[PDB]
Amino acid sequence: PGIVELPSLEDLKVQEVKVSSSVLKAAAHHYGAQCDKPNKEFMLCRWEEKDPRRCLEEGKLVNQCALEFFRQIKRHCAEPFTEYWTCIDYSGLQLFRRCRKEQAQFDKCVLDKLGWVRPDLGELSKVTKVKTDRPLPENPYHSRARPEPNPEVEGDLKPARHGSRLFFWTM
Amino acid sequence: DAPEKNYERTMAILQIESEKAELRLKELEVRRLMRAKGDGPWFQYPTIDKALIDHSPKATPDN
Ligand SMILES: CCCCCCCCCCCCCCCCCC(=O)OC[C@H](COP(=O)([O-])OC[C@H](O)COP(=O)([O-])OC[C@H](COC(=O)CCCCCCCCCCCCCCCCC)OC(=O)CCCCCCCCCCCCCCCCC)OC(=O)CCCCCCCCCCCCCCCCC
Repeated sequence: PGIVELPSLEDLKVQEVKVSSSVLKAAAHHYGAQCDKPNKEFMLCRWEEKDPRRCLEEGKLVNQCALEFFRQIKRHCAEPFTEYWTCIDYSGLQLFRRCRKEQAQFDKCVLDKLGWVRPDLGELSKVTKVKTDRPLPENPYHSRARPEPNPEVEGDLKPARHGSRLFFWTM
Repeated sequence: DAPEKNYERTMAILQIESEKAELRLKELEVRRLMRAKGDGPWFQYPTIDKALIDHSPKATPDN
């Protein structure tokens, strides 16, 4: 068959979000609130293209919008967030329920200094509508022409010509 | 019976039986072509229904 078409190594270079998983999980609800739009454009492009190579640029927007999410935490509320992801980082299963006072301090400092509302129980699992200008992929499976089906039956059913025609049976 | 009666009755018998014989030869040729090509209503052995396929958005996108 054909050559697989991969992007080059310079096409994949982007400033990564070089933080740990507890830093991400501690900031997760405000990330799902504030970084909604490029993330949903990316995941819509990701389920519609069904090909990561056609989803790189939108993905870079994700990696553009996450970092600006953290710098805006780093410029204003670096220390309550630092205590909060440290307390999240202690636990094995990384429980939100073991760290409610640092969560309250972080949410209070964020709501005062930046004006972000933490999403409630039920909001981040909603299915939202996304306004994009990219075209809908007309063939995301790279399929081809389906074969022509067999012709159907039509016409009124006439009786059998001279019956069964089985050797001598005249009916 | 009259010779006219037997004669024309024999012609009716020969019409019916020659038509049955030509239809049997056509039936054999139709069966041969439908088994060879598979494009007729006979020998349509079952394949999988595509109404069974789930086209919902799945868990991972690459599918
Ligand atoms: C106002 C509204 C109402 C009006 C009503 C008007 C009518 C009133 C009466 C209605 C009731 C029906 C009466 C009979 C209608 C005519 C049927 C007929 O004779 O067909 C001739 C039929 C074909 O002859 P034909 O010259 O081409 O056409 C004349 C008709 O137009 C044939 O016409 P067809 O083209 O339409 O026929 C179709 C086709 C025409 O036939 C064919 O296409 C040829 C192939 C037929 C089958 C051949 C099989 C061969 C291998 C097995 C042989 C088994 C052993 C033989 C018998 C041993 C004895 C048991 O027949 C069949 O497919 C049926 C199979 C044969 C059954 C016939 C009816 C029997 C009814 C009584 C049963 C009594 C026992 C009978 C013997 C048992 C075995 C059948 O003859 C044969 O097949 C030879 C056998 C004789 C037939 C049965 C005789 C019936 C009367 C029997 C009285 C005596 C009984 C004694 C005791 C029992 C025996 C121990």
